[PDB]
Parts: sequence; C-alpha cells; structure tokens
Amino acid sequence: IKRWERKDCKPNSLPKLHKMHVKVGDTVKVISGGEKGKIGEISKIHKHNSTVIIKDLNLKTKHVKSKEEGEQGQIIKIEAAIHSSNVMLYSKEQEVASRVGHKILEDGRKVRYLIKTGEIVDTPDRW
Amino acid sequence: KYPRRILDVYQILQSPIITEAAIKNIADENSLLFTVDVRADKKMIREAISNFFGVKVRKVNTLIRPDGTKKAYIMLNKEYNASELAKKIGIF
Amino acid sequence: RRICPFTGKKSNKANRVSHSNHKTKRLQFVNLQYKRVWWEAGKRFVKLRLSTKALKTIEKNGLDAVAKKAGIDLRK
Amino acid sequence: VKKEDELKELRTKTNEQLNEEILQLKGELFMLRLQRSARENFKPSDFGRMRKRVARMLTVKREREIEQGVGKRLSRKLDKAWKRSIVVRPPPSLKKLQE
Amino acid sequence: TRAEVRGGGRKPYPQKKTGRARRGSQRSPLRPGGGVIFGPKPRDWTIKMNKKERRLALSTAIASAVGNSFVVEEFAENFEKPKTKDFIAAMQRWGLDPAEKSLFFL
RNA sequence: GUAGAGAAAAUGCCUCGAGCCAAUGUUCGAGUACCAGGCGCUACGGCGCUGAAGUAACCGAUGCCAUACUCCCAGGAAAAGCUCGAACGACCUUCAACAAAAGGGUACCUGUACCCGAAACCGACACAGGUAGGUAGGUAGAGAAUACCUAGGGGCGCGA
RNA sequence: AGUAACGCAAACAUUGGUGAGAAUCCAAUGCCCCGAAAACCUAAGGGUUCCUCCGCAAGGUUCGUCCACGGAGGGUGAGUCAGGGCCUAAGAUCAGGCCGAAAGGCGUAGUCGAUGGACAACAGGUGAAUAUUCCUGUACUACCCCUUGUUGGUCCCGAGG
RNA sequence: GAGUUGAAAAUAAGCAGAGAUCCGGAGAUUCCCGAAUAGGUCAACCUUUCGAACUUCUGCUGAAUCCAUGGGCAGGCAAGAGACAACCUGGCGAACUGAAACAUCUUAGUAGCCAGAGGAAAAGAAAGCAAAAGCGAUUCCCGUAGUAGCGGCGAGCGAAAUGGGAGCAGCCUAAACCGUGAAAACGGGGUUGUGGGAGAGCAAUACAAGCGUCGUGCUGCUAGGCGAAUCAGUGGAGUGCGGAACCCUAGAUGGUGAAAGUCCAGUAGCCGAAAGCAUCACUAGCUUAUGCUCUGACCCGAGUAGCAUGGGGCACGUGGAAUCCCGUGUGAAUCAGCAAGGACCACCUUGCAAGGCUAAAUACUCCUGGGUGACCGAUAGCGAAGUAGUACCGUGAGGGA
Ligand SMILES: [Mg+2]
Ligand SMILES: [Mg+2]
Ligand SMILES: [Mg+2]
Ligand SMILES: [Mg+2]
Ligand SMILES: [Mg+2]
Ligand SMILES: [Mg+2]
Ligand SMILES: [Mg+2]
Ligand SMILES: [Mg+2]
Ligand SMILES: [Mg+2]
Ligand SMILES: [Mg+2]
Ligand SMILES: [Mg+2]
Ligand SMILES: [Mg+2]
Ligand SMILES: [Mg+2]
Ligand SMILES: [Mg+2]
Ligand SMILES: [Mg+2]
Ligand SMILES: [Mg+2]
Ligand SMILES: [Mg+2]
Ligand SMILES: [Mg+2]
Ligand SMILES: [Mg+2]
Ligand SMILES: [Mg+2]
Ligand SMILES: [Mg+2]
Ligand SMILES: [Mg+2]
Ligand SMILES: [Mg+2]
Ligand SMILES: [Mg+2]
Ligand SMILES: [Mg+2]
Ligand SMILES: [Mg+2]
Ligand SMILES: [Mg+2]
Ligand SMILES: [Mg+2]
Ligand SMILES: [Mg+2]
Ligand SMILES: [Mg+2]
Ligand SMILES: [Mg+2]
Ligand SMILES: [Mg+2]
Ligand SMILES: [Mg+2]
Ligand SMILES: [Mg+2]
Ligand SMILES: [Mg+2]
Ligand SMILES: [Mg+2]
Ligand SMILES: [Mg+2]
Ligand SMILES: [Mg+2]
Ligand SMILES: [Mg+2]
Ligand SMILES: [Mg+2]
Ligand SMILES: [Mg+2]
Ligand SMILES: [Mg+2]
Ligand SMILES: [Mg+2]
Ligand SMILES: [Mg+2]
Ligand SMILES: [Mg+2]
Ligand SMILES: [Mg+2]
Ligand SMILES: [Mg+2]
Ligand SMILES: [Mg+2]
Ligand SMILES: [Mg+2]
Ligand SMILES: [Mg+2]
Ligand SMILES: [Mg+2]
Ligand SMILES: [Mg+2]
Ligand SMILES: [Mg+2]
Ligand SMILES: [Mg+2]
Ligand SMILES: [Mg+2]
Ligand SMILES: [Mg+2]
Repeated sequence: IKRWERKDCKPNSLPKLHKMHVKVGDTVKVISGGEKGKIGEISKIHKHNSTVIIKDLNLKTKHVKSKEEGEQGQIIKIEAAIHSSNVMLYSKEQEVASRVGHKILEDGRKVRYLIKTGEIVDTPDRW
Repeated sequence: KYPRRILDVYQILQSPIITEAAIKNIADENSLLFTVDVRADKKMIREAISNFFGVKVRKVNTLIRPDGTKKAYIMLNKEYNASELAKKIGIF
Repeated sequence: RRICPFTGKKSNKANRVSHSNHKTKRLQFVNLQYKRVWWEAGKRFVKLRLSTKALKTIEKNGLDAVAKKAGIDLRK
Repeated sequence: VKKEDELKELRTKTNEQLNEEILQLKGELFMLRLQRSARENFKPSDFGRMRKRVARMLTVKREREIEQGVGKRLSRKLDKAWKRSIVVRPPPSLKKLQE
Repeated sequence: TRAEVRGGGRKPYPQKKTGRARRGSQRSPLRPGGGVIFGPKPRDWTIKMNKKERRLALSTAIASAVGNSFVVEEFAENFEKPKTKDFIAAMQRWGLDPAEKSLFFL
C-alpha cells in the first residue's frame, strides 16, 4: 500500500467519511466502466472512498499461493469494488434507471424515491 | 494503618505466567507466578492472595523487568497446594 | 535598595563631561542616612532609612502624614 | 435496550449498593483476566460490558455529590479514604466455581 | 534571504589550513537549502495613470465597437420573476448567440 | 563512697581490687555430608548403588591480635546510634507505659542479567592505547623482578 | 588499480562430523602462548550485548553452515549483600534578616549532601540463562504476643562515649 | 440516519430502526513529573503524621513591651504564583560600522538581557497652540519638507504651526464650609477659566438626558436538511470527439478508470436550535444632573514651582538656550495671584501645574474561518510532502541532515 493514499483522519483520530446515495442490497445499474449495462445487488460499502462491491461484477482472477505444504494453490475469481458515481438505482417493474430524490411521508419518516418513475426504494424492515 | 500508596487493589494482579519453567516451579517449590503492577508491594500482594483464593502465603519475592513490568514470585505454605489451586484457575 | 520608601526618590543616569566633551556614565546617588526617628504617638524611636530631603518633610508636615502618603504602617 | 433501563436502576439505588456492586466487578474482571491467560472460552465483549458499567456508577455517584455541593478537591479526598479502607474479597464467580 | 533562512551564523571551518574553498555559512546562496539572491518579495505593483488618458482610452474603445453594436428598449417589466430561459430567448430574438461574448450596459 | 553552684559528669579526697588484654585454640555445628576409587546402564549425557583414609612435623605471611609498643614533628574530621542522669518546660498515661528470661509468631522500596587488565566502558573502528579496587599458587630467587609451569583462559578474524 | 593494505614475529596441525558448499563452524588428539595475567570477582559506565530456536540480505577488513549481526520467545527472586527509610564533612541551598536597576548577592539556625560513621548469615545442593536472593541444614537482627515484676513514663535538656 | 468497534487489514466476540457508530452544546473523570505547593529529591521517584507550601483574606490566642509588633492555633474547590510567536510599556544599555584615520559626532536609545501587561498597549480632557486673526483632549495617515534650523557648520541629523482626512467622549476626586469624631477619619457639599466655588439672600429647580443587576424577546455563531437537467457509438476506461436533447435565482469548487452545468458530494435559493456564547432592544429602581443679585474677607492640590550647581532629553552637540525631566543644596505666591508665549524686562494675549480614570481611528500574527495568487512543485517551497527538530555530532549551551 502507498503511504499517502491512506484515508485522511480527523483531529479525533477517526477517518473522514463521505455521504452516499446507496445501501446494501439495493439493485442498481452501472453507468460507465467495464461492467457497463449490468444489474446487481450491492454486498458491501466502503464509505472512506465512496466505492461499492456488487456480486458477480468487476471480478479478477487471483493467484492464491499455497500457504500449506500438503497441497498447492488455486486460481480463485474474487469480486472487486466500483466507485458509486458510476452506478445508478434501478427498478425491475419499469426497467428504467434514474437518480434519487427525497420526500417526507404522512407518518413522518423521510424516504427516497426514483425521480423518473416514482417508486420508493427504502421500504421498511429490510436488513 | 496507611498503606504505602493508594491505587486499585484489584489491579495488583494482572495475569499469571505460562511457561515450561513456571509450571516446573509449581511442583518443586509450591509457588505461583504473577505479573504485578509497578507500584505494588509484597504486603498488598500478600493480603491480595489471602482474600481472592483464601490461602496462606509463606513468602513473596519480586523483581522489575527491563521493560518496566514487575513480576512476583509467590510461595504458598506447605499446608495448601499450588497445583490444586492451578487446576481451579484452568492452567496446569 | 537605594530607594527612599517615603518619597520614592532614586538615583538617575548622569554623564561625566570632560573638557573634550567625553562622556562616561555615572549615577548621582541619593543622600540616604540610617537614623532613629521619634514617633510621638507610641512615644518611641523608629529605625529606618530615608533621604535628607524627606527629613524636611517630616519636619514640616509631621511623620504621620508622610508615612501615610507612602502607604506604610510604622508598626512592623 | 440496556441504556434507559440500566441507568434507571442505578439512579434508584443508594450509595452503598452502588459501592459494593463495583467491588464485585473489579474482582469479576480478574477472573476474565485469568481466562484470557488460559485461552478458555471467554467473551471479549465482557471486558467492555463490565468496564463501562463501572463508569456509569461512578458517574452517578459524582452527580449525587453535585446536589450536595461537593467540590473537586474534596471529592478526591473521600475517594482516596474509601480506597484506604478497602478490602479484597472473592468474587461471586469464584464462589460458584470453587465448590 | 540568507539572513531570514533558518540556521547559519557559525563559520563551519576555519579560513585556512584546509584544502577547500572558503565558506562563511552553510546557509549561503551557493549551497542547497540556502538563501536566495535578489528573489521576489511581496510587491505593490500599483502604478498611476492620468484620468483623461484613462477616460480617453475608454471613449475611443466604445467608438470603435459601433459597427458591432446596437440599442434596445427597456425590458425590466417583461421579467416578473428571474428566468434564464426567457432571457436567452430574448437574446436569440435580438440576434445574439449565447456561445459568444456580449455586453449589456444599462 | 564522699564534699562543694553540685543528679550524672568533671575536680579534690577516701576505699575495695592480682590479676587483666585477644588474635589463635578446645568443643558443638558435622553428616559415613563431601570424596578418590569401584560395581552396572545408556540416546554417552550423566544417572543409580557403593564409597576407604580424612593425621603429624617443618617453612611461614605484605593478613589477624593492633589507634599493641617505641620514637618523632608537620601534631593527626564531624554528627547520630549507644550509655548515664537531676531540675525547669512540653506530651501522655494503671498499663493503655517502662523493664528482665524463655518460648512462639511476624518480616518495606530500589539494584541483582552480561562484559569490566575489555571486541560490549573511554579512544569516530571488532583500534598494538587509557581505565579505581579485591583475590596472590609451584621450582630457582632477596623479591609481586625474571625464566619455565598449575588452576583457568587462549592460539591474537585473510591465507598458501 | 584490481595497485597499497587486510592492525604485531604467542603457531598452528591432523582425523572425524555437520552441511548445497569448510584453512576459517563443532568435537577429539597432539603442539604452542599468558599465568602480579592474555586468570576469577567487582565499582563506575554501557543499557539486553546474557540464554534457546531459526536465518545468513547487509555488518565482520577473507571465508562462513558461525557471531557482541538480524528475527522470534525467554531470562535478573534478598529482614541479613549494596543504597534509601539513620547521622554528618567538603560543598551546595536557606526560613526570617542585611544589601542591591532588574535578575539577584551575602548570610543565621535548619535541611540536603558518601568517597566516611552506624546497622543483623554461613556452608552445601539444585542448574538452557539467576542465587550469601530459590531448596536443605544451622544462626543472627528488629518488632509483636505471652508470663511475672515495676508501677510514672516519653521528648527537650546536661554529661560521657 | 444505516451499518459499525481509529490509523489498519486480519482474528475473536459484541452493539444496532426499542434508532447504534458518527456530528454539536453543557458536564464528569483526568494516574506521575512539571509554577509543584505535605517533606525530601539525581524531573516523571522516595519517605510520610496524608497535608493546596508561602504571601493575602476571615477568626481565635496575645513575646521582650501598656497599647502594639512578631509568633501560635483553626477555618476557607482559596485571591495571587507559572506559561504565552510578534506588537506594546518600563529599566539596564553595547560594538563592529560611517566620518574614506579618529576622540566630539554617527551606528543608537538600535540590538540583546531583565521585569510587566493587554487584545491592543501607551498617550489623553490645555498652568496648551497661536499672534492682534483665530483654533479648542489624545492618537494615526497625506502634506507642509528634506523647508526653518542643528552640526569638528564635517559626516550626517531634522522639526512645528496653518491646511486636508480617518476617528470622535468626556468624567471622578483634594480643599473652603456643614454634621459626625480625642485624633485618624466617615457623610454631605463642590470640580472651574472672558474666572469658578464656599458664603449669605431670592428664587421653582431637576418629567422628558446618561445609567440600568430579575430577566423577555430580536438577530447571528456553535451540529444539519430540502435542492432542477442526458442517451447511445467510439475495442482497457469517455467527462473528450461526432450526433441528438435538457436545466439554470444552480456554468462556485473537488472527486469520478479520460478533460463533466445535466454521474457523485455539492453550489444558487430556502428551511432549521433543546442547550451555550455574542451583538441589540426592552425592564426593576436606586440613580449623576439644569437659574438671578450681594461679596474686590474664606478655599484653587508645597518641601511643590523657582533659583544656584552637576547632568539628561527636546530636530536643536551650552550655544543668546527657553520649553520638558532628574541628583545635591536652597526655597515662593493663592485670582489684587501664578505659569507660558525660545535669555531677560515691560505691556498685551492665552492658560490654570504640583491627584486620578477613560472607547474609537493605530501596530503585530504561535494561530482560527473564508477567499484570492502573472507564488514554489521534491537541490524548489517552512529546517522538515515518510517515526524532523528525528537520525547523527557535542560534557553542555547548541548545531543539524
Ligand atoms: Mg529485590
Ligand atoms: Mg562612544
Ligand atoms: Mg543569520
Ligand atoms: Mg554571528
Ligand atoms: Mg529554501
Ligand atoms: Mg554529684
Ligand atoms: Mg545475581
Ligand atoms: Mg552476576
Ligand atoms: Mg583494573
Ligand atoms: Mg586494553
Ligand atoms: Mg582515533
Ligand atoms: Mg610465584
Ligand atoms: Mg613477569
Ligand atoms: Mg610459558
Ligand atoms: Mg587463526
Ligand atoms: Mg581482530
Ligand atoms: Mg589480525
Ligand atoms: Mg603502481
Ligand atoms: Mg607491487
Ligand atoms: Mg595501513
Ligand atoms: Mg601487498
Ligand atoms: Mg614468552
Ligand atoms: Mg550469545
Ligand atoms: Mg551475508
Ligand atoms: Mg564476507
Ligand atoms: Mg542476537
Ligand atoms: Mg548491610
Ligand atoms: Mg528570604
Ligand atoms: Mg548555614
Ligand atoms: Mg541531615
Ligand atoms: Mg559509602
Ligand atoms: Mg540499612
Ligand atoms: Mg552467569
Ligand atoms: Mg513536592
Ligand atoms: Mg520544591
Ligand atoms: Mg485562584
Ligand atoms: Mg508571571
Ligand atoms: Mg564607536
Ligand atoms: Mg571610520
Ligand atoms: Mg574607513
Ligand atoms: Mg495575553
Ligand atoms: Mg476586537
Ligand atoms: Mg483597535
Ligand atoms: Mg490605557
Ligand atoms: Mg493612563
Ligand atoms: Mg470628605
Ligand atoms: Mg443534483
Ligand atoms: Mg458517454
Ligand atoms: Mg448555501
Ligand atoms: Mg489647580
Ligand atoms: Mg537647552
Ligand atoms: Mg520657567
Ligand atoms: Mg517672546
Ligand atoms: Mg497658554
Ligand atoms: Mg526541502
Ligand atoms: Mg524531478
């Protein structure tokens, strides 16, 4: 790792965090990149660099070495991360990706919606 | 009536030592090994073991490591047995 | 110290001027004196140090007025 | 969940119940320090569970003295005198285990 | 400068009995990390120019742009609220291009 | 023991007292402990049994008796512990305090490794150097010189 | 210039073993050196170099399987040894006090301050690295308890030492 | 407002829409050294009767010595101590240098040392400038002006008034007298310069000015939220290219595999504070507070001014040398008076010393937030873009990659 690319830290020894527009499990669509025009659910989030990992997208062959002497290694295919600005939320019942908005409901809970279509994303009790 | 210094009595004993020599010392001398605070004393350690496990202490010997960490040899009376007390803790 | 406790008098910077206008530093000290001064109230002397210019003040205004202006009690 | 109820119970107890309860923890931490050395089955979260539960008690004990009007200089004297008259005892976990 | 740079002051080695070029301070301009000879400082670049020259320079400039200029009527009442879209449409109807530069003096 | 400002001390007076001084030595400590050697085992490390004799004479210290004695001029620390004892003053008290023998019980902090006539300190070096003090064997010898040896440690960090 | 030198003229030698690899590491035998030291303790100082396992990039004036090097883990046990909890010299500080543009200087008791005084332990054994420190045996110092007696003591103060 | 237990992955266990982690306000704890302050000490340790030492404050007790002083005892989160880049004030106070030497002179009241204090400090409410006309506290800038002058008349040093701007604020005491007290002293009274107070006698004295502690709101700061507009192709990646659209009170920035108004965070604009701070407004109610005659009687800050002598500093080097400030020694006057107006006298004008406080304009950056660079881009830029004042050197100060 390169010494200067470490995540910048606040005076309280904690890292400086970014604001995102995604969550774990949300279905999205890649805007640009090598995996352009594909859909998948987000598995993990990396707030310190605004990168996200989607299942079965942006994978690379890793040559795992044989830590044990009794056997040899293998060539595993591991998933990598993508910058969140290169993806967009996606809806299945319309097949149209759009940006994100925010609207208050009658109950008083703030939620986000798709601007073009108009559905709600963060339905309650999903984790 | 006063002690020498004032601090947490429950911090006087951090943890025991687990070495082939320490375990060898339990059976030969009826002793026990314990890492202790730098500000500790033989009196507080003698009073300490008397209260935790309810056993008598024949003698206490101590030393300070080069790293600034104090060690404590604790020889119990022959009436009790350090090996029996060792199994109560979990270490042999 | 060479300070007069009563009047605050002290020495000053002064140069010794030669015929060639050469100037070396010096200090014009104060004419301080150790003396026993009478105090009419308690009817006793007091040991202290003051300048001759301050003696004329006590001789004129009286001791109780001078020492009060300086801000000192005679009883120590 | 263990934040509104934990503090509420302690704010109702008297000082003596709070005092003696701390002595149980300080000795109970010692058993956890033993299990850490023996590599037995111990929960690392118990170190934080108990260490934080002491601070909540000394926190409330201080606040009750603010009501009485105690200063910082005086409170430290009473804290030391309480440690001068301290006496170690076995924890409950040793009594349930010692047989 | 060599006086403002940190360090220096001491003579590193004596003037003679050493087979090397003389030296006065390590923080000299002829060594790295040393002073700067006649380097820049915070300057007041302001100069003076007569008013009638500056006014004449301004008049003759506008008198040259007559072939590429014109006049319009007031339009303050036609904008009841700010809207860049209508403002651009007005320039298109007046014969302008928003891509190029322009100037409204009022 | 006694007199005087006067307990002790000091000074003066009176009186008892042939014995005293201490390195060494005797005995216990001191056991078949330690020990040569022997009997068996082996992964050769030591282990396990066994284990005799354990005295005298001569030489003789720079060490002990020893601030023992003699001589000399340059005339050779202080305080506390310890011991004796009245008054004045202060604190405390019928044991809760002082004092005597035996027995029993209890027992603070730090240093402790390793090098130290040196490769580890001091000399910029794994430098032909400097570094207070203690222990002081055998033959020849006046001798801690010198030569050859013991214990023990070394053959000097490029070689042919 | 692949030149000078590789740090004394106490001296190495063989066999066998280890290993990818040995004049250089280990052992054995023999030879030779120091032996008022080139021996064993120890003060100051250094500050983990000490012990075991692994490794050989760099460091070693060659080599290297080795090392005061590198990595990992472990290691220093005291009522009696040394110092402090007792005393004081040289000397340094100094309550008040005296002096002095300032800082501060002089200075009394007092207090610090071992290079001194005072104060209680030895033998043997155990052994990866410590022991007058741990174990065995036999002693010592201080305090307390116990048993009688005494029943005013403890500091200050005086004197001896 | 959804994932987290630092940098910093991994491991082992937890917390979390019953709202964690995180972000702000007010609080708690805060080991040892260090002003260090229970005593001692070779800083981060020791001994301890367990104590904020000493000075100050509040009490008690009451040496020589009657009152007192000095001690002694106790109380008291108990005022002060120390630290702090530069600027500022005060005290001590250089030399190289320049004069082509050098002593008068200059460098210079600079540097540095010590002490003190604030966000500014200091100065400051005419015993003043001025000149026959007038100004009306202090400070700063322009300008007067490198002028008038000073000067071994050498080097060199260097004003002020008038004028133009920034910024504007004026107040409290001593004394006469009246009461209270043995005195000291307390209260009232009074505070000014074409002279004013006291004193008496008349009046009518003080509502509208300046203050303003309970607290109540206004506006900002200390966490945040809402927030418009794009698709495909270009063979590592498209923000670029070509082509076709859109928003704009938003084309400020940064990031995104490659340069973005329309991908992300955001910006314009709008909304938002329990608690704390600040700027304003309001509010107690005590509050400082308004004028005409009579008097040349009583007061106008004393060892002071002034003089003699020895010096300093004022642009001004003793010069005709005033004005201002000190050591020694002498030593006035009280409005019918005193000082100043560049020796001094006379006349006139101006002003009222010897008591004190006071905001703004001004100077500085170890720092904080925002913004901008014809500033540097690893020999540069802060010495330092990595465990830099580290490694290393030195007994140490200190030097220093
Ligand atoms: Mg020890
Ligand atoms: Mg001069
Ligand atoms: Mg310089
Ligand atoms: Mg210099
Ligand atoms: Mg530079
Ligand atoms: Mg007698
Ligand atoms: Mg040892
Ligand atoms: Mg040793
Ligand atoms: Mg030696
Ligand atoms: Mg040597
Ligand atoms: Mg050398
Ligand atoms: Mg011999
Ligand atoms: Mg010899
Ligand atoms: Mg020989
Ligand atoms: Mg050799
Ligand atoms: Mg060598
Ligand atoms: Mg050699
Ligand atoms: Mg040649
Ligand atoms: Mg040759
Ligand atoms: Mg050579
Ligand atoms: Mg050669
Ligand atoms: Mg020889
Ligand atoms: Mg070794
Ligand atoms: Mg190598
Ligand atoms: Mg080599
Ligand atoms: Mg090593
Ligand atoms: Mg001893
Ligand atoms: Mg003093
Ligand atoms: Mg003295
Ligand atoms: Mg002493
Ligand atoms: Mg000694
Ligand atoms: Mg001792
Ligand atoms: Mg050893
Ligand atoms: Mg202290
Ligand atoms: Mg001190
Ligand atoms: Mg305070
Ligand atoms: Mg201070
Ligand atoms: Mg000069
Ligand atoms: Mg010259
Ligand atoms: Mg010249
Ligand atoms: Mg300040
Ligand atoms: Mg301000
Ligand atoms: Mg200001
Ligand atoms: Mg001021
Ligand atoms: Mg002032
Ligand atoms: Mg009055
Ligand atoms: Mg947007
Ligand atoms: Mg595109
Ligand atoms: Mg905004
Ligand atoms: Mg006046
Ligand atoms: Mg003059
Ligand atoms: Mg005059
Ligand atoms: Mg005139
Ligand atoms: Mg005037
Ligand atoms: Mg640089
Ligand atoms: Mg480059």
